[PDB]
Amino acid sequence: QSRSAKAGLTFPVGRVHRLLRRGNYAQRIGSGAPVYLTAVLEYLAAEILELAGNAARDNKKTRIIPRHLQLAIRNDDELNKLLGNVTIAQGGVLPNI
Amino acid sequence: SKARKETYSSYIYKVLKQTHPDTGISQKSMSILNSFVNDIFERIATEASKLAAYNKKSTISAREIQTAVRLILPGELAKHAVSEGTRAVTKYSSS
DNA sequence: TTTAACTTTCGGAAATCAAATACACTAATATTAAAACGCGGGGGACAGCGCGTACGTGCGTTTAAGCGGTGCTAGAGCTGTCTACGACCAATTGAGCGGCCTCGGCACCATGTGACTTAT
DNA sequence: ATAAGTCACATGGTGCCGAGGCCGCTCAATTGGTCGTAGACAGCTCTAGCACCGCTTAAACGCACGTACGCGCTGTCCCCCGCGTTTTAATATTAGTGTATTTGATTTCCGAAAGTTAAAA
Repeated sequence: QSRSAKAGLTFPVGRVHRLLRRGNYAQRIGSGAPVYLTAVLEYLAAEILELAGNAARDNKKTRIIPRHLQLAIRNDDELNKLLGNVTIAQGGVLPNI
Repeated sequence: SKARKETYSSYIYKVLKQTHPDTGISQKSMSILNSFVNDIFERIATEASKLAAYNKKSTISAREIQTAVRLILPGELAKHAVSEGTRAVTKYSSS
């Protein structure tokens, strides 16, 4: 059984583990840290892609595009603080009214 | 030659299947969301281990990651993030 | 008395050497989407102004801010001591896709005995 | 009549052709197990906090009020552009060469590790 399955997560906890090892942040790593980080990343990804899917519903098409993503990220006022520095590829810019 | 490139695209698509089963993803959008998780991973891990160095403690651990996420995320998202991290690690430790 | 630099080594790193792609650019080409010349225009942004206004400008009596004693205790920082917990090794798996096989089924030649027959 | 013999019959079996049925080798990362050490801890003492009074008079707030100041005002200057027009240069096509990268085999490189000791308030 996989670590992601035992956690109930979809994301690769083992990959996050090995990447923490690659990123040389600290020599000793708690075993709970990679799973916690993977859960956080999965939550953030799920939230942003759900917002993008609802934006696609607003645009009346069944495939996510960078415009949907940019609109969602700019409109959500908390994720706009989280990614205030980011500008999206083929994402555009939001209207004045 | 070309080495195999790391990606989370399969997991992103699977969680989109869970959310909206009828919806697909464009290639540019998929690259965008693949970059999302790596960017977040870095800006969490660097801050967390810097905080560990401030503690002058050897181990980066769950408390360090929890503090790092709640530091850097905006608060409204931070509450959800810490709750989900805590419940996920609890579910794991219950194995 | 505690923070270093000698050292004494060594086994992964960071050079080298090489050929395998492969990609950039330096470049012809007719088209052709946008540039940029060219005159009014609205429209607006600034000149000039009255008088209302609003934040300073100016006095009286307050208020807090600042000391200045009077504790006293809550943490600072430090635990001296017991693990746990995770970093390593490896085994302890496994699954997926090639490999042998080996099933049974065909086409083909061998072998014995029942007719019968004949010259025994 | 019958031992020899020919003969056809009947069954034997040997050979080759798929083929569906097990099997063999490898690498993922799990988890099993095990050393050794961060971690929380064990008596602890004293720090700078933070009250807890107990003054003083320096700020400060309101009391008055005053030029300064604002804010639309208002002739009018001006300039931006909405087009209309010629240009005009932006397409976006092929291209091979000319390194650009590049990925093998080392092959030295060098600093983390292990002593040994210099130095150090």
